[PDB]
Amino acid sequence: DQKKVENVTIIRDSYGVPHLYAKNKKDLYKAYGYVMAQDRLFQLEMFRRGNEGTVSEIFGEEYVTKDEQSRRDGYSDQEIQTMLNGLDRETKQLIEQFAEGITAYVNEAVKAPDQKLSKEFHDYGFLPRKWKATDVVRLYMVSMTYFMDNHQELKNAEILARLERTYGKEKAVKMFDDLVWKNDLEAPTSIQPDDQTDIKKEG
Amino acid sequence: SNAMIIGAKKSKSGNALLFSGPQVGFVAPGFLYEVGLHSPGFDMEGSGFIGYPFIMFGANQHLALTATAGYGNVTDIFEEKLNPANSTQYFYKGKWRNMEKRTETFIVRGEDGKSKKIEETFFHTVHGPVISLDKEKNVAYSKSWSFRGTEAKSIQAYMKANWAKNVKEFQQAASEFTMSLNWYYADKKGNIAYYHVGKYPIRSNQIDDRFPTPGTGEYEWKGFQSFAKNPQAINPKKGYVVNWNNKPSKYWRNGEYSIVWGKDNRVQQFINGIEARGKVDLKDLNEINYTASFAQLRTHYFKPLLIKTLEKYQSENKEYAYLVEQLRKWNNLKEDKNHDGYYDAGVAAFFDEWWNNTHDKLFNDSLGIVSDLTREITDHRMGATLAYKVLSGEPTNYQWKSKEEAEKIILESTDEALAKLHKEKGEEADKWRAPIKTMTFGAKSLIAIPHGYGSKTEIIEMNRGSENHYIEMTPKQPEGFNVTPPGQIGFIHKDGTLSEHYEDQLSLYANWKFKPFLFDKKDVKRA
Ligand SMILES: [Ca+2]
Ligand SMILES: [Ca+2]
Repeated sequence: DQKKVENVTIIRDSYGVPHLYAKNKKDLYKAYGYVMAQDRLFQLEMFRRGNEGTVSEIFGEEYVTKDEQSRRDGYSDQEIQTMLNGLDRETKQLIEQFAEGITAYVNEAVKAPDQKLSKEFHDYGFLPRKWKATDVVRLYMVSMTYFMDNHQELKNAEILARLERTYGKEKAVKMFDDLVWKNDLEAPTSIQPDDQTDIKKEG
Repeated sequence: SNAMIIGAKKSKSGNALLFSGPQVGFVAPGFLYEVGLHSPGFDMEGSGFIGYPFIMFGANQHLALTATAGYGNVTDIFEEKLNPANSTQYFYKGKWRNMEKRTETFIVRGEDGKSKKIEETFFHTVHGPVISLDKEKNVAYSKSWSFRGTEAKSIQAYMKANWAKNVKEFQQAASEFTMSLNWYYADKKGNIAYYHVGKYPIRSNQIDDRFPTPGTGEYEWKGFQSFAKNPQAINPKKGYVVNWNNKPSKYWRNGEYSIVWGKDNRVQQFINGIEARGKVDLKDLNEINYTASFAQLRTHYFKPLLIKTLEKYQSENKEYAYLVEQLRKWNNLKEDKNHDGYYDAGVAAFFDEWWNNTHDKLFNDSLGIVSDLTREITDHRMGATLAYKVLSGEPTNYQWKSKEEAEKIILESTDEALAKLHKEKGEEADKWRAPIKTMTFGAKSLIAIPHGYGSKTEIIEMNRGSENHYIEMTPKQPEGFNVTPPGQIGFIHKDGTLSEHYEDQLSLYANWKFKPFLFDKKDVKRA
């Protein structure tokens, strides 16, 4: 179908995917936030709560440990605003437009909750709140940081300590070097040595 | 996550190709959000992770892009030396320093449905948050991210990648991204490019970077390397790049996480598929994805070793002769082509049992004491490099097993697997076929917080991206096909009615069918 939502034409295809036809980026990014909220508001709400450490407010005490970890490792709204203030002004404005579009759907849905707020909000008895650009950064962090954050150094320290206790330091060091190597020269690589030449090493 | 980029010289049509396969689990609503973005001078179709104001998997008018997790070394742990007289003080640059104590207040929904307050206290040092504290050993562990405070700059980098119109602009965006990903590029002129993006610390040369760094001040980071030192290539001579989270380049290191970058690595499925063909097209890329999705990954290195050992003894053991025949005939997959709910090759059930037996005989004695931490290394889902080196007799630092012991393990594991199958199933491999494993698109993703109600529709388990795009960059525009399960729309009405678009891509996903990649508005209007 094809509809106009404010100043943007939205075509939703047979799979429901929205194709946004805007006259400029400001309008485009507001529509992008709006359609994502139309399609996924409860998911967005919970992803944001994940980063804020406010999941337990909805799902109870079994999420307090997770929320603790999130507040411990995360950033305050002011710290995120400082991040946003260091972007190119146009980029910051487009993230603000995206948040405005999510907010526009929130406002529409709170006005007609029986048709526009999904079952989870009814079951859990709460309303979505309005969004700011800092909340958009939180949506990025809650997932992208997962691929980067790990404590494998501490697991390694524990492996080595337990092996040293069991087998003595000399043997434990050798075992550890086979478990977690410095550099396996035979590991398959995305760039092969013959794919390009590093001039400085001389050919 | 897997990815491929094919340059002109390796492409059947002469056009660069791109394949995406981010592995972010299978949830409903999905982890991905598909969209089309069109404003003057900016036309882009694809998906990004939910909540992101940008596309990660797809194409603009000028380039296709994708990403895989880098596994590069952007988190370090610091071992803080605590004051024996005060466990909230740590020694740093010549003096005792006070930790920052914080208490956070959590509003919690009680089992009575009413609010309840819980407070928790955590600590930070100059290095970062304290993740582990051991007063009796006078040590605490803190955590530093190389990307701290630059997450918004990484968002801007990704938006710039969306707006890029050429490789210069894409590379500029890549140079600004501060977290550890691989980025892939393909354009309409046949070029491809690969970048291991991220801000990588310059570490002390006096420490072993597989372990925590002493936090006393002598071993701090000395800045961050230049982007030119990040692994990258434009138009590599072999004409393609494949990746399945594997090592970027021969001398690139990742410290504590080297366990994912060993000689035995699952990217081999993609390498094998590309090397076995001369020029490739999108249909070939799909066949390679299918292979990787259903492969028993231990086959690449361990099936030849098993066959060699059995062949040595087959003249005196007809069960070994039979297994050699069945193993050689087997295409290394656990697949269900006739949709009967059983994996098609009965010898795959033997091979699975053989592998489990072999891993346990290799390591139960020696590593049982650390199994809660080492099983995920020695039987890692990306490969089992150490096991391979031990069984094949290649050099290791420690002699885990003698050559005679290694051979005995291979044989005993075979005999025990045979005995179990004979007792529980029968004599012939067709009787051994195992029932398929299934998966559903559930309510809880890798963020470990439920975000919806899930789905109960069972589909065969696949070692596969949560979405896939197959894109050919023709001179006129990007073309191709994709799938983004379970469906576009996560809405469930208060009366229980699922959106018509909640799970209308699940059959496509399960059945290796796709929907067209839409770029030209004339096509979008008919889609
Ligand atoms: Ca590290
Ligand atoms: Ca079957």
